Amino acid sequence: NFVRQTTKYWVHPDNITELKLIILKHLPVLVFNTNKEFEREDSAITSIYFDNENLDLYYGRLRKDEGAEAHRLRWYGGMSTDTIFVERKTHREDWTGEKSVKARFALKERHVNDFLKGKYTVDQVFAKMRKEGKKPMNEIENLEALASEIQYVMLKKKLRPVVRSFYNRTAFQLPGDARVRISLDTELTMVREDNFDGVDRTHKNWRRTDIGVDWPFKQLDDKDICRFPYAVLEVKLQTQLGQEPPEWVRELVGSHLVEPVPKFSKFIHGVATLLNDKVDSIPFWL
Repeated sequence: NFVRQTTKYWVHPDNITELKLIILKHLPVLVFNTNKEFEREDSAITSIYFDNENLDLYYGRLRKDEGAEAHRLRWYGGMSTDTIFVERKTHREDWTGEKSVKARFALKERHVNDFLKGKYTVDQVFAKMRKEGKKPMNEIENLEALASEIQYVMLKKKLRPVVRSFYNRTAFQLPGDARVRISLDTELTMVREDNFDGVDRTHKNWRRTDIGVDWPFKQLDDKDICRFPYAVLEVKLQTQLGQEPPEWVRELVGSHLVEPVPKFSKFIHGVATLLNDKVDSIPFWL
């Protein structure tokens, strides 16, 4: 068997370029988008984290409660991106024997709003997919179940867009080797998406329209945005017992280039920052 593990660090802007080369020395970039020709913005990742007036989800993730869910809508690339991923992270304590999970399904941007409000049913979302005998049956059911469970808590717990997480991501990995997988997130940004202010920043839809992927979004009030000082490095290892992680990774991770901040969260940070007034619990990194 083998052991998995991941660590998150902060990287000062001055060290980014150096760090980036050291990584590339051993780990070529993962393209992941081999189909549509190269685009500048193809490295962008935006995620609208959902939560309610009580920040139930926030505290759940903060404390890492058994079963604590995080709900976000994510799109890869520029604003001309149509496919929208409805993702849910579910934390599970170790004593459960199970391990935390991330699951998602795809929606066309058209139907996003209608789905969050219940006007667009799970039946409709996947009717287009059931029509194609391609996807395995039990595999479609799980996607339908997931879509249902999401639409459920999205309504029962009265969730809404609360905080946006934007950043450019670069991933690294030697093909056919999973011993080490790295990702480097730059120009990280959190912007308010809520209305706990009287201000309707979303104007009744799942995402702000006054912005897109135009970093560093200067048209935003300082009160609505948090330009994150550092880049975020995440190293994900997988080691067969009796074997070691590549000496260069150990060496790099222990260097002055990085600054370990395990269990750091773009979502938790963004909320704790932009909405400090109404939170009574705060992360360790501040």
